[PDB]
Amino acid sequence: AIPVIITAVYSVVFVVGLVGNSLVMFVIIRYTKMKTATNIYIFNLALADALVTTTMPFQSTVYLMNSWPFGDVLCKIVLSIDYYNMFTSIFTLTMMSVDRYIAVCHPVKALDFRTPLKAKIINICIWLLSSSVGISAIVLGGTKVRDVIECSLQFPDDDYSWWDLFMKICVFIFAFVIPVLIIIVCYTLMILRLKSVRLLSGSREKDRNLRRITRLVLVVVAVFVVCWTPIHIFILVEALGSTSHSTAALSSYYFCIALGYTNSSLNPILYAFLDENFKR
Amino acid sequence: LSAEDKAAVERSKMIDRNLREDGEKAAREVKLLLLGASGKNTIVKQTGIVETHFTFKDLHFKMFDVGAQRSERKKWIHCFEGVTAIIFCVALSDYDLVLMNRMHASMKLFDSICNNKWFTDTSIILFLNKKDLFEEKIKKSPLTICYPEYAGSNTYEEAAAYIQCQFEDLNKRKDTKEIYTHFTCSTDTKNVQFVFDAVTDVIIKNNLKDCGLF
Amino acid sequence: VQLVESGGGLVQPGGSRKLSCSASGFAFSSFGMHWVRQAPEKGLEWVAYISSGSGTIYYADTVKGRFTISRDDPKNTLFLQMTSLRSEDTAMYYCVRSIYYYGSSPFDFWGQGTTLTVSSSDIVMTQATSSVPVTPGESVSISCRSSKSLLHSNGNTYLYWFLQRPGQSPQLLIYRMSNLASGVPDRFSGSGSGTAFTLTISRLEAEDVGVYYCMQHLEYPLTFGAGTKLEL
Amino acid sequence: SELDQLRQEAEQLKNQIRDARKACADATLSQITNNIDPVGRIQMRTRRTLRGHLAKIYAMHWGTDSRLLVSASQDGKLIIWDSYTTNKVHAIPLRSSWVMTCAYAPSGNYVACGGLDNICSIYNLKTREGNVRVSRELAGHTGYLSCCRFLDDNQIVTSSGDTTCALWDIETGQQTTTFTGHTGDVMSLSLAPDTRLFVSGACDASAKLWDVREGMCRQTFTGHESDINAICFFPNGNAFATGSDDATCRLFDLRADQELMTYSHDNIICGITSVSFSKSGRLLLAGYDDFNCNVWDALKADRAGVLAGHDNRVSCLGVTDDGMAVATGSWDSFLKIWN
Amino acid sequence: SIAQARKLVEQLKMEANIDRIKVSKAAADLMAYCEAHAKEDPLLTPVPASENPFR
Ligand SMILES: COCO[C@H]1C[C@@H](C(=O)OC)[C@]2(C)CC[C@H]3C(=O)O[C@H](c4ccoc4)C[C@]3(C)[C@H]2C1=O
Repeated sequence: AIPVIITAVYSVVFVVGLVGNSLVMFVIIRYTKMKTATNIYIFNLALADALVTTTMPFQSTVYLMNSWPFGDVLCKIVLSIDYYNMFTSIFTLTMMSVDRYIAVCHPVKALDFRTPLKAKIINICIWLLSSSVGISAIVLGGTKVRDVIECSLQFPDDDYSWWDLFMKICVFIFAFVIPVLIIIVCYTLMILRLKSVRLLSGSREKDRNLRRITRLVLVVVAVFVVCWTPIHIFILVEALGSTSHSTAALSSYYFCIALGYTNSSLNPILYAFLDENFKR
Repeated sequence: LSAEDKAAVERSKMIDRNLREDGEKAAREVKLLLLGASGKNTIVKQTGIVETHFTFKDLHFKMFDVGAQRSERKKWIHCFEGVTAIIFCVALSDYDLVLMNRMHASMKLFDSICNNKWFTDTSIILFLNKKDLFEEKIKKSPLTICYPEYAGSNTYEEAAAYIQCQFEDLNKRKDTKEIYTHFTCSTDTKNVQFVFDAVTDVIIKNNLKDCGLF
Repeated sequence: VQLVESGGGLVQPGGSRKLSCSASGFAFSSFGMHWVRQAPEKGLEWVAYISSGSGTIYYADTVKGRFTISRDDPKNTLFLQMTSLRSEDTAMYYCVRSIYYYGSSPFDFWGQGTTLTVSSSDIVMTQATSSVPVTPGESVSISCRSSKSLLHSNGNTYLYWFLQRPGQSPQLLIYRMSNLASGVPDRFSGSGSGTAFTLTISRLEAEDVGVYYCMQHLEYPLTFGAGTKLEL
Repeated sequence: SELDQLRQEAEQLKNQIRDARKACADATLSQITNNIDPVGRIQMRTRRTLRGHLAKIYAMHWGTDSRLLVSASQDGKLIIWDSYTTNKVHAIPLRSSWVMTCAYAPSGNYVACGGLDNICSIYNLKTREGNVRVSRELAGHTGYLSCCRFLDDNQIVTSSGDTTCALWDIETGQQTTTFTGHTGDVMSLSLAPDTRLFVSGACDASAKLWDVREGMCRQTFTGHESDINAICFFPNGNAFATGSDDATCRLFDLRADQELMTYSHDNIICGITSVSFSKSGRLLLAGYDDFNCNVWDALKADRAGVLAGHDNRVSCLGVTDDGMAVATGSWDSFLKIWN
Repeated sequence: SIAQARKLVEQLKMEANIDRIKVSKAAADLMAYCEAHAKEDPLLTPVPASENPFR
């Protein structure tokens, strides 16, 4: 019994996060520069992932002791930062997939589209789109008292208490459904186009490289789906109502949050340690 | 810095901006190096070195002919190292014409260009010219004059495939570069489109190099 | 190479007028452009400056907030818009061409000018010589003094010598110290050190009669000196 | 058969020339310089780095003022730089982007370029307008121009891939003198300081010393085993040095008509692109294909130093007139000034 | 052919009738020139930052 020792993984995917993502900027410091769109996207993803993994000790403390010994303004700031960087990471992943699709399937317009200027413009648009929910979490966030202390987005329960469920549906739509659909269709059309190229599909080593590309695509999609499915479906289950409020529900909820952090920890592993340009 | 030093710095920055714009314009163009022994007709028109510019499917093609350079190739071929593709024209009707045979000279030149150390990963688009004349003269003369080890039928298709295979067999280390072979015609501008298709493949590889997953 | 300005005329005080200058015969976008005015009985006064590419827009203190300098490079045209006109703006306006690189010759060409009539921490360039009587075939020296030393740390002395013939635009005689401009005969020489300068004409002709002006280029605002007039 | 008699006479004259050269060989330069103080170790570093070229740089030439320089790259760009402040003074777009040589006039009013277009283009830098335009297009060579050097504002000398050199009058636009006699393609030029004679090196593994006024080959030098790519006079005009593809530099003497010194290392197996001397001539700076330059002692044949820092093949180098700095251009699209 | 060989023979005859000095004298002249101009060489002898225009 006593399943609190899963706080140990709140150490593990903590440190390999901070070891990982920061080292990505070390590649920015030492090896690579902002001379291409993919380096800009990797830099944005690494910064957002490091900012996500910064938040982990707070929720580990909330898991260990069932209270919020951090205040109210700090609660709003940390919640807004978490939502901001979650949407930033998701959108940067999705638009990396769109960049790969345009590079492979449209290699004429990609000579004009895939430029650092348009990459910076799209990144600025992504940051501005996430700034809406950042502002909405700054404003509507707060702290409530149930004998415990709750740090979450606060809504008036006396009247119009359904705004929280609409928020959950909106972040499910703009955080899971559209990004997964876009990465699936972009990567599927990318692989089906790459099957017909005379290079990369000739004999032996070319087929090995094509299999390597396909396996990397499949493991990116698989880690995204596996890491982000349980937390979203547990939010949906808790909103509709199927599980009680015992310690099992809290432990499963915090393990789902652990997998959500495991996504942020494994993103630089399969976007910097496996990239061909970032390898040397 | 004084006033004129500051103005000189401003002028230099304007020059840098114009240079960056010109480089961005130049990077969106496809470079083709035209080579042959063997008939430049229907490939270039359809002193020094000859420039050709055309536009196809929003792609600007620059084509360079170096046939007027009656000098040593090894001292200027490195200028064409970063070329997108090398177009190589081989006549088919000169299998029995002695310059040494003309097609053996074409094979030697193809072996030199294809296996050059500046063209390790440079794609070659191979055009085989004068197929109608070759078909006309394949009945009155066999391929034994050029290939003693033919041992095949004296028809147009088998002989054309045999010469194509003999020219593609010179590609040593055929894992980083590809050879595209097309028999030239005069219908529906296909001779352009083939090149377009070929260079499109190269761009995809470059894109797979640019996105860092090749 | 020519610069023809247009506009001018009589403006009531408090009015507005847009002076224009059409440039021909040179690559206009590669040259910084200046507006320099001359009082109806006095010397040259610098008004405004626009750089090549319009990245640097600088003005004089007496016209700041009222004058606007602009350029249209496809139209090869320079504009000076004037609002809230005072009676001290009655002048003869010249449009000046100036390029800047290593070894360049700024202030090389001047326009004809337009007349404008309004009804009713700076280096002081001082040259006390005026109305100097001259004789043809004789060497004449014109002195020049500067409040601040014009010898920069790069070894250059930013001293410009100009000649104003009667009824003619100013012509660049010497651009940097001991540097003759193109088309100037080899009898003009320029020497000096620190704050002291001199221009020597070895054997003047009748075409060397006019008013000789100093200019500094160490710092903007660009101040002239009250010119020295040579008369036969 | 008169052909056999002429061949036998040519062989006899070659043997006579060899006998005269061996009779003029008393003691080697190493024997004389065995008792001089060696240069210990020279460690130059990159004072400047010029950026702005977006393709491989093939040539550079310094100015007489030892401050301005011109460089030529494959992007169709001839850029004139102020090396003291790293300012692009001029950017000249070329009609042909296949440029392999460039020159700068001693007066400083004109620049020249050429290459696979077989045309020497002379550009005027000082016009009434603010732009630099083509002042002359010297044509008449039937091979690629590999080098060009100014004698004055009106005379130029070019070396081409048609195995010939030429002396042109720029105002007339015609070949005043044609220098013939090379069997291989001429790669490099070097004028004497007194500007009355010049050396050329070709792909026939030979250098030829010509007189400009007489238009004839004074002397021929044959020591190398491969294509000579670079040539440069000694500062006194009585000797010169060559670099070739056999990984050797060779210092020849005009007055003895013989090779004086060989600069080679077993670790060097790559060719030589450019050579130049220092102001006193005791340093021989050679650019190689192994991405770095070597500073040799010209009197003792010792490797005095290494200039490393270029990420691609060093295509050209030049030394200023005052001997202040050495600027190298390479295929990594960067110029570096070393001191 | 015949004319080319005759021109080659004439060029070789012009090259053979050239007065030559010994390599010892020429090597001594080169060494003397390198000694007489050794002080005027910023590459051989490094200069301080006051006289160095590159920094
Ligand atoms: C990626 O790493 C963070 O994962 C988020 C995922 C959120 C999600 O899936 O949204 C659709 C989720 C689960 C929503 C509920 C949130 C909450 O009530 O307050 C927490 C808090 C309080 C102060 O700072 C943070 C964060 C919280 C538990 C969220 C996360 O942990």
